[PDB]
Amino acid sequence: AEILELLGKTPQGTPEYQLLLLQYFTLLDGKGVEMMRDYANKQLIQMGVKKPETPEEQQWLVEAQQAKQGQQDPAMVQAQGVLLQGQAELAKAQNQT
Amino acid sequence: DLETYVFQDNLATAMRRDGEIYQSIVNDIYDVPRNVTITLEDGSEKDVQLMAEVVDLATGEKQVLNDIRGRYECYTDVGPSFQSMKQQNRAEILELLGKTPQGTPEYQLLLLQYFTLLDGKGVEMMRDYANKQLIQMGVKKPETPEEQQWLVEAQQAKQGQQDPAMVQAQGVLLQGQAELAKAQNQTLSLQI
Amino acid sequence: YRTDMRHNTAKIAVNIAVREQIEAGVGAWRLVTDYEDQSPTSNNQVIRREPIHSACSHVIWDSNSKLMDKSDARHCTVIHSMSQNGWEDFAEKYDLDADDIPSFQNPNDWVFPWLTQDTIQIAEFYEVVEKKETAFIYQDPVTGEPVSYFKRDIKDVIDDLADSGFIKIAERQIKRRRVYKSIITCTAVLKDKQLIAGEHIPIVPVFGEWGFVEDKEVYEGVVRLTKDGQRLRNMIMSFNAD
Amino acid sequence: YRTDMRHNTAKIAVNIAVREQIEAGVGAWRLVTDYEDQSPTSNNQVIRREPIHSACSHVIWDSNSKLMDKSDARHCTVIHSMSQNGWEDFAEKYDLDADDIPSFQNPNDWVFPWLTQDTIQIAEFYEVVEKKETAFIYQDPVTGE
Repeated sequence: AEILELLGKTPQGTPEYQLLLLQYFTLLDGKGVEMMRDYANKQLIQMGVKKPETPEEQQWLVEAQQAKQGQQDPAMVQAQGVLLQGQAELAKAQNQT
Repeated sequence: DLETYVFQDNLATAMRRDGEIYQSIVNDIYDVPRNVTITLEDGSEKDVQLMAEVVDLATGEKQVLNDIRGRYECYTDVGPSFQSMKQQNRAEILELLGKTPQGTPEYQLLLLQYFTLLDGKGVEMMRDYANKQLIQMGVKKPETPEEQQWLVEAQQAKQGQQDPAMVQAQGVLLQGQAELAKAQNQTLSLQI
Repeated sequence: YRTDMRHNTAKIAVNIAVREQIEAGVGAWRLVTDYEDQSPTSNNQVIRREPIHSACSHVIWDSNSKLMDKSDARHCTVIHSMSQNGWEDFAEKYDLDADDIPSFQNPNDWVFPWLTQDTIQIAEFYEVVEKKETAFIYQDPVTGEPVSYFKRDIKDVIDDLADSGFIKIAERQIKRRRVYKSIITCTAVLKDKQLIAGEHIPIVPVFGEWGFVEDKEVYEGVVRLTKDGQRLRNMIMSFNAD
Repeated sequence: YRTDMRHNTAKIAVNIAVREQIEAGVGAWRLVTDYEDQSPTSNNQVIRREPIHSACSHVIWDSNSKLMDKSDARHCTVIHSMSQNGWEDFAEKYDLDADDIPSFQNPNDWVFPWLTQDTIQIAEFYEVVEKKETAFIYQDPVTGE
């Protein structure tokens, strides 16, 4: 009931709204609704909001941590290439000296 | 609300009493399985549903074995009337769909979970498609070998995707690295 | 629960109880276990509801009870009204003899131009006791966790349990209610203290509104206060027709 | 609290009190502890409500009370009105003897063509005292507090 009230007081399209939705989903009882509960628990662990308890929970957390570092922004790489070209031009000038 | 709310409440009280009596009768007669998890390193969250039954070895009649510690561990409550455990899950999925806004991954998951719960053989295409999608998204866990085949196929197909911007940026970075190498080569050219 | 209470009998019993509640503020329905082999639920038993058509007089609760659902009750008398062939079947299904005719109090009354009546009434007596019986604490051979079983339920399986990996650890005493059923016929007891599987009295009552005015319970429905005006209307219409 | 007051008895007691209050402006319900081993709440005790079906005459409060909830009261008399077999059960519950018949004030009245009455009344007397008893101050070994 408290999670439902907080959902009612929270506007949509907000990280708090998603957090409250996941918290509401991870509180269901029946075994029929179990895939959603497991998915919500995994999401809450991988977003770092909760804390791992069972070994599979730390496994999920470390998997998320490893997946996080793999992401690279193409703009970063292109700008780094621009700097490398400029630094090489400066080195060419110093070589001309 | 309605004009017969007090009678409805009295009927709910009677239904709670009936549920208590039925729970007692089941505990004394039926064979309730006890849920235990091995917590093996290879297998996580395995609901074995262990049961315990012993025969007298002197007569053909069986004998029930219900633990006392785990008898009363679920309270009775009043709710809508259904006919099977699948209809209850269908109703809960429909309620969650009603409470979930559109254009959200949760809405798609709920739609697939509803679709994989139909009964008729005429609607089998959609059930199989929903099961395949749920397994390939990694939300569900495969059971029968075709399901692990679907999962490994999805795993192989996932790595094939490449972002064009990443490749173009990598090419630009390689050009910059080559320019730096050319500058370092020019240094050695000066050194002679 | 869904498997047992899915058939038509449960719905019919609930509907009968609801209609009784609406008209005269009392109703009931009982739970009866039975043996079934073609389609058992979990074991070779099936739990089914049963209807009671006139809970006003056929079901008689303890006079000392104080709750609406009669949770704190130790007596319950159900006065069966049944026909001759019904009596023969009733005697056959138990170990009773169909040669002597049972008798009991008459719930119904002869206040209508009816032709015949069954005139065969037999009663069932439910009682609940608390005795704090003993229990055995065993060790589960599969997983090293203690389990507790009542001595009475496994009193013929003690040697067989000892044969398997089960080993006794200690002895305790746990209080638990029990239900006994006996059959009376106002002159003698036919069957004495049969052990019902349940722990509470199976009969589940529904009540009109509720009430204890001074020391006696009173219940109402919808028709109690609409009788004088209805009779006056009937009388006026009859006089006008005359 | 959720575990203790979840059963039907609490709801029935509250409903009886509310209906009484609506009809005749008084109602009550008592809290009784008990021993239970099959499903205890925390220790081998459970707390449950109990209904009182005529709070007008069965429950008698202190005449010096001044609050609505009777917080500042030292007297409370509950006049049970209960049957013969109920009386035998009551005597069996405590260490009383079922051979002598108790008697007390009669709250009810003979103002209806009623056939029979219980005619067995017993009473219970609650009192509260304050005497400034003693207490011991110890030191916990797990935590130095």
